[PDB]
Amino acid sequence: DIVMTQSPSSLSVSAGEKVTMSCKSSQSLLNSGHQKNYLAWYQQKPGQPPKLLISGASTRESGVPDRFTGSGSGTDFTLTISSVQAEDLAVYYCQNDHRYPLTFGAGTKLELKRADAAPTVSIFPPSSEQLTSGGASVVCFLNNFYPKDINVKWKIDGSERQNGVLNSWTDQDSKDSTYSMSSTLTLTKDEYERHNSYTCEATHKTSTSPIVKSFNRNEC
Amino acid sequence: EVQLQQFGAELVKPGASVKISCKASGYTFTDYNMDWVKQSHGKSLEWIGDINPNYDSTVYNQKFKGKATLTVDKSSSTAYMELRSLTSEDTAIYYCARDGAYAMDHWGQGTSVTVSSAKTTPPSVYPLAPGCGDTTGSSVTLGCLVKGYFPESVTVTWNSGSLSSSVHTFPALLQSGLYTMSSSVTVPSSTWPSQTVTCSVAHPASSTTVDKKLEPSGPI
Repeated sequence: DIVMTQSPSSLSVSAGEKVTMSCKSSQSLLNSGHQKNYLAWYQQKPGQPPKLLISGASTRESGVPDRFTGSGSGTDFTLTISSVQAEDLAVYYCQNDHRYPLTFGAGTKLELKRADAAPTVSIFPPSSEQLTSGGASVVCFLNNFYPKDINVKWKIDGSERQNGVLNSWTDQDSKDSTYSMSSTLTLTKDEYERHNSYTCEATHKTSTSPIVKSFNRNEC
Repeated sequence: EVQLQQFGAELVKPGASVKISCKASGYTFTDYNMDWVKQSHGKSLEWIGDINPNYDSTVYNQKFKGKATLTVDKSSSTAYMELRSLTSEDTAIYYCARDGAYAMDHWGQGTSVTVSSAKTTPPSVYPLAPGCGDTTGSSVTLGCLVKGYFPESVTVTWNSGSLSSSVHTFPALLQSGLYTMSSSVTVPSSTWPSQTVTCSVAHPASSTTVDKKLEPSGPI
């Protein structure tokens, strides 16, 4: 089994920059008959299948921007992006395409860097359909911030709650390279009805003053 | 152009077997081989095997010998993978891909397979609308909370795709054997509530689709 070894495991840069990834095989991929190296690069964007960028180490598929360049020989291969763009956020895999069993590297994740950004925060009361179901979730959306680092503080009547809080970050955004995050505080209808003020507090290094968003159940 | 449509059971009971399908379109099925590929935990790509549709010739990864079995039906230009003796380690995404002179140059969209004795559960869909007395704002974020479903594959469409930008998909989290995800959209306030906004929640594993309209809390 040929062993594919990619490096670095992760790589962060700014739009416009150039990057470089290493792929190293344990045996040579050169087909001396064809005088070609059978190394293939693939790009997997979040939630999509892998897409072929380059085969034979250096041959781009139709419609692959020439910002992408594959090079190398034998056991040492590198994928080169000349001007990284926001859309290029993905995991890049190389693939032994020379000898059964075909084998993949573990992939190199290309993350993006832009200016620090402040999150736009929205709160949402439980829906009347979920109250009828006997649950009660209070949702807070923190949208389009940078960095991914962000703390959400939930408070019920000025008192701090940390029991039903679930958080979910998006993958980085392929247009503005920001992150969003969804914080959900889930209570029973019973407890939800016995309190009134519901607040989410977004502390992000983009400022020292938290962003706060609140509602009163009685007004909902 | 070239197109590969995969089909198959997304929920399969432990120790049973599932047969995945891959329908080829836009090229001569029999001019190429079909590879199958396991992606586990969204991370590691392992090659399963090869099938030549002319000769029914197959080359397996030894790891997958006996587990997987490749077949084709040239009549309908469809390849089949059958996994057997299903186990929790078999839970993953399975891709088919066309293998010719340019390695795997077109991939199916993947069949997510979940091995589990649990039964299928369609999601509750709860609208997330600014309530109480919130600032109208220059824009407005609406959301849907997709709760209590199993297995995980769900897709949320907003207004049949018309509002595809400014959409955030928040990855699902598993809690007490059920998944919950949410999905936010942000639109001009000139848009909502004057115009109807709907989230369409398709859960194929249960053959359920659920349209929830995002309704204002009071008159404007």
